Amino acid sequence: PCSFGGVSVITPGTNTSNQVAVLYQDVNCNVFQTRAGCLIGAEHVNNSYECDIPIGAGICASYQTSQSIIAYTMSLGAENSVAYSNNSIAIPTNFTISVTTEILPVSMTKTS
Amino acid sequence: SECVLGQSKRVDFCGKGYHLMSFPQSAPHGVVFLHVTYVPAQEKNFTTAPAICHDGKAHFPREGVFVSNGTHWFVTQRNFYEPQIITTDNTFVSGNCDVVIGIVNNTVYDPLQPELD
Amino acid sequence: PAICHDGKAHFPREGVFVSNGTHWFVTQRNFYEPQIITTDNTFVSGNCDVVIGIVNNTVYDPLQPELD
Amino acid sequence: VVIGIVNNTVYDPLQPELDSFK
Amino acid sequence: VKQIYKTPPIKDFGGFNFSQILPDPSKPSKRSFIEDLLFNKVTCAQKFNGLTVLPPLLTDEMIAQYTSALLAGTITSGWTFGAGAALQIPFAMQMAYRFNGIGVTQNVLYENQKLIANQFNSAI
Repeated sequence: PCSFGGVSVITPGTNTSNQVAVLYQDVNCNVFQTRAGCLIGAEHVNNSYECDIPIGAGICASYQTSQSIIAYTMSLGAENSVAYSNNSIAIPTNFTISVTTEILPVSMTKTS
Repeated sequence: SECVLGQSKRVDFCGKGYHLMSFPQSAPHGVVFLHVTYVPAQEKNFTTAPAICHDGKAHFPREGVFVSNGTHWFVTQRNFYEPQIITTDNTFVSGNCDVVIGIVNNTVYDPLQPELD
Repeated sequence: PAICHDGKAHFPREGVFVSNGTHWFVTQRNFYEPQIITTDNTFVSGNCDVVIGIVNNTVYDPLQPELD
Repeated sequence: VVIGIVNNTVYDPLQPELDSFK
Repeated sequence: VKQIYKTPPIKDFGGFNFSQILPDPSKPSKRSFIEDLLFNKVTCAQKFNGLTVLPPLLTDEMIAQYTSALLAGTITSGWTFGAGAALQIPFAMQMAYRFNGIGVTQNVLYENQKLIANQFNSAI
């Protein structure tokens, strides 16, 4: 069989713009190819950004600089860690009370 | 019943950080939890001793950690920095030093030394 | 239980009074540390009887020497 | 620096020692 | 982490080796030998009328240094990176700090360390 078809559409949002991006999932085909599939309507870079919209296979895209859609290998973090010593640490000295927020769903409507 | 009632021990189960306390609020079909966590911000480095093999004789903390600026030695506790002077009341005993190699030499304070005079 | 120096007993602060059979120490249940038992690891609240089965020991007097 | 402090005396085990140990 | 944390460029290890968590560059993702081993042993014609298997939000390539971002957390503050500021805080008194509640003391580590760091490298 030939028409092995799964067709996907990408937009940053109606309220932002109207230029779009089209994802084809299953063809060894601007055009950029992923293991998730064959993508048209964005630009690949070497940069590093958080994910906004998942694509598949470790690809995400966003809307940057005029401005257009760029997809990319999705970033993972910046760089430094512990300067280890075999004989050191400090305390954390000054502190900060903070408040986060968590939400849980209680109940839906008892419809008969 | 484990964040609002009671003071738990369960991180990522009563918000984000060491759980202090919890304020619940009603919501349309929902429950909303506020959270109070003790998450400190500002730190340094510090420098330790191995111990104080004081009289040929080692020394252990009770509940915290020995450190120094580099000259003056300080006993302090795990999460907030109140440097104090290493007393005998911050140490116990259990048996000889140098089957544990790797100690350093120092003194411990002992408050009797002015008292009878 | 206790070191009984001055008619008053020297108590488990948060160690507890251990021994090999001849000489005496005061340990926790976790790791290993020599000292000299002095007046400021020891403290009193009265005589040497009310808890069951006490033992005997003196407390050293480290401000007796340095006046001579 | 602390609010709500009251003002009292603290007992010492060591104060009945100097009268005993003379 | 509320801040996109980090991973060290200097392998100043000398008694430990912080290089099975903090990744080798041998693989195209940030997944080295240890992470080549907890994924690669997690072992179409179906889709002729629509039925796939959805992928969740974070697939295989943000968390192989977001777990360095927590490795730039849980030793770099101990806990306190998470809801605010963080800079360097070391480990081998953190190899005594949280041990300052376990009933045992600080310099159970420090002194026979050059055996015990090897034994904690025998815990590697």
